[PDB]
Amino acid sequence: GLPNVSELVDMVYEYCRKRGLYPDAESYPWKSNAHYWLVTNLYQNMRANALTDAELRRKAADELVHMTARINRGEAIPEPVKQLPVMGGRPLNRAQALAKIAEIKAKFGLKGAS
Amino acid sequence: GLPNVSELVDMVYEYCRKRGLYPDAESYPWKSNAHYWLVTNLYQNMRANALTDAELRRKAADELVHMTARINRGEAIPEPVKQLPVMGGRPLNRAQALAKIAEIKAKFGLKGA
Amino acid sequence: PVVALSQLNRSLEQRADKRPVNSDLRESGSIEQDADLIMFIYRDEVYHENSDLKGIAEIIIGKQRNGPIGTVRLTFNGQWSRFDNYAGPQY
Repeated sequence: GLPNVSELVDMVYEYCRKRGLYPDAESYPWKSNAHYWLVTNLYQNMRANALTDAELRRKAADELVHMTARINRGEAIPEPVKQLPVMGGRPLNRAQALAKIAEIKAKFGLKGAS
Repeated sequence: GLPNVSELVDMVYEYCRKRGLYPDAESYPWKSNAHYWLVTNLYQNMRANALTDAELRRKAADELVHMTARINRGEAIPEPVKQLPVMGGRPLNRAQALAKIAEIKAKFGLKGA
Repeated sequence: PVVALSQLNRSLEQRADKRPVNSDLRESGSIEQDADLIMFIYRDEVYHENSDLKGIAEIIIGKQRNGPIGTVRLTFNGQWSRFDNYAGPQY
């Protein structure tokens, strides 16, 4: 079930404290997508508006009411957007790099590096 | 039926995000005329007053109440406002344009052109 | 053509909508007066983590002297540090 106002505020504070070790908000181990959306929206709003504790609680209550209304009316929550893979696959060594350097210098010669 | 305050705010934000490519507001795929009027009015009010989220919701609720009062008393909503046709139909090739330019030059005798 | 980069005041970050406008060139009215073309770069993902436009940037023509004005969408590949033509649906 959806957390109450106090629980939502506590979760937002915990996410704010713990976000330092996550490369992105999607990497956070959210209990559900709705919790992710609500907590991130509250964090962004309070960071961009310098809200107080009472204002933060009021915004959390409004977001909870909106989420409950949307759930009662249906709708579907997608899986964010994501941003780029991690890539990899670099089986390169120093000798091959030096060979590339020598080939480039031989092809050009005008490097002028000493 | 008319959307609630939250749905109206969501539609207004979506229109604000996605109107950067449409030629005009009337070209937006509005569900109904009332939705177009309400969303556009809220967007313009936010643009001209820098309304916050709570202020936007309050304005949306006020507009919904006003629209409901207007509907209950009757009145017919006209189809947007419209602005000019699309024109078109220009099947002109480079050769004909160059011939016309040369004819203009010959007729007016432009020394510098 | 001369393309000169400029900066905007901090107050822009306090507005409800952070897309730049001409009045955001505060302390630099002569720049708005003299410039023939003014383009603002806006990336929604910078301000919003949950943006649906990740990798998408907007070039907003705030002042076009000899033509229309509006927004042009491009794809931002920060991995390669590049801008590319936007291949998504256009409205």
